[PDB]
Amino acid sequence: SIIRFSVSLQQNLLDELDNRIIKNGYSSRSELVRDMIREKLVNPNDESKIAVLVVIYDHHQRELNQRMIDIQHASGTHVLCTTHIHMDEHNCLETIILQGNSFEIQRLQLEIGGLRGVKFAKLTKASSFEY
Amino acid sequence: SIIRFSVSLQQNLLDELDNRIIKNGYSRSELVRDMIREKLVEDNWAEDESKIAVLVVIYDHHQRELNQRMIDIQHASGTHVLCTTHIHMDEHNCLETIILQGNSFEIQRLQLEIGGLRGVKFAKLTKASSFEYN
Amino acid sequence: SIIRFSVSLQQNLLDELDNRIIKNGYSRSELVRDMIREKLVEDNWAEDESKIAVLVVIYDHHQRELNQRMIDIQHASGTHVLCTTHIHMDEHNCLETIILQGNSFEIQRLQLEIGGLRGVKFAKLTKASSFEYN
Amino acid sequence: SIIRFSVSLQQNLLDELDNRIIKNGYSSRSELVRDMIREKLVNPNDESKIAVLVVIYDHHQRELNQRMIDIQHASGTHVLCTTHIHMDEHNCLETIILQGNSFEIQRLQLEIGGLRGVKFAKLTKASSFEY
Ligand code: NI
Ligand code: NI
Ligand code: NI
Ligand code: NI
Ligand code: NI
Ligand code: NI
Repeated sequence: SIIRFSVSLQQNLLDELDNRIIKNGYSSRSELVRDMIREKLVNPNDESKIAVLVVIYDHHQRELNQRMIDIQHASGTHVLCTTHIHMDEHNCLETIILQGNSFEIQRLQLEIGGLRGVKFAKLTKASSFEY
Repeated sequence: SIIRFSVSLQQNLLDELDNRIIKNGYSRSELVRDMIREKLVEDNWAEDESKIAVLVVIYDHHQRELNQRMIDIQHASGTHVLCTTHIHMDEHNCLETIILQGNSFEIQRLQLEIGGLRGVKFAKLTKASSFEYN
Repeated sequence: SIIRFSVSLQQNLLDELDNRIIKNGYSRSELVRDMIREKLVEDNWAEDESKIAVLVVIYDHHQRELNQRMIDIQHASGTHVLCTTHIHMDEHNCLETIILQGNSFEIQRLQLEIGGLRGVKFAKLTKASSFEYN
Repeated sequence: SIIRFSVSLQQNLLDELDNRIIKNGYSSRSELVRDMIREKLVNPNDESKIAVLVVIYDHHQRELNQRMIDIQHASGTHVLCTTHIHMDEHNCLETIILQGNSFEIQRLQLEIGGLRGVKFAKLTKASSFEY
């Protein structure tokens, strides 16, 4: 049977979801999101994997870089390298190359991802046996 | 502004959905957020135009002509490489993160072409859309 | 075109010069080449104008406000940061290579200012001049 | 007493030396170079040091990146990280962050520095006790 739950979205993502509802001919948020979920629905251990986090963050946010460096230092992952460029005057893009287990990597991602001024932290993992 | 809205779903699917919240570090609201972002970015990349992405490649530097080949592909693709970081992982494996600017076709093509080369063991693209950061 | 020319020198100084050829990996011609390049770059940086350099900094990330401080200094300097790479060396020490574009004053000032901060253990600039690469 | 030896310079460096002779009021190559040497003249061991090579190289030179990667891989130094950007359409700039002893580091520098298409390879070293 049919059940109704609540989702919370940041404005920028909501606006885009609303535009996609219109461009693609959906009738509601509920309907498109349902179709997305249904489509998605179609892991974690102690092994060391190499990973990459791609982080876009707000340039004007004070102390953000410091907070990221501290987290990287505090992490139980081994961060090999961080590289930063400016995309525009509002945004910087960073790649973090790191080694750790699935739990350590996921924690880093969510920690960085939840900081104010971080637009996203997207993860790429490669396990030994897939290279 | 985080905005609350409700979604309606069949219990059998809400149970499958809810089976993955903690597995993936998160509330239900957080896992669906990530699903939505992913699909909206895919959709954006499928349509209409200067995009940012990161290509992650793991490759064997012993393949004689591979790096120059990757460079030639990228030059002919029309994409701009903003920056590249390379880690010499071990005797064979190099990992690179290549920060790319261009049209979504050009960028996705560069990925496909590079992933097909002998010596390339891994090639995965991270896409970004301007609605995520403007 | 490598061009041969001769130089004249007092033996006591040619002996000191020649004492350092092998010590530094090189013929006499190679060690003097490097000396000349260095002085010519210094001279170029002293005069008259968009320059490229790399700043290398080793610093303690436990100094509370240091990274933001470095960022504020750099923003107020007028220099453009093209790219930054950071290595988390150990519990305290971070090494960064900061690729800079700007006037030689601005860039040299940024170095001096950063080298004076508590927590900064090392700050050394690599200068380039357009005669080296145009 | 006074002795006469030969130096060989790449054209771009010779041209610049000639311009400096004129701008600063020197009378000869021999005289300015002598004054440079005299000014300069006013080390290597097995300890691990952290170092950085800053390399500017010709973008159009084919197989150069490959040759650099191979050298970095073959080196007895531990190369932590390489980062590359384009300066212009003719030049790229790379930083190599590495650990090794003085002999290993110097060899890497000269190996990379002697490749066709490399405009320079400039070294920065920091020993443990100087940080
Ligand atoms: Ni290129
Ligand atoms: Ni490599
Ligand atoms: Ni190898
Ligand atoms: Ni900035
Ligand atoms: Ni650090
Ligand atoms: Ni620490």
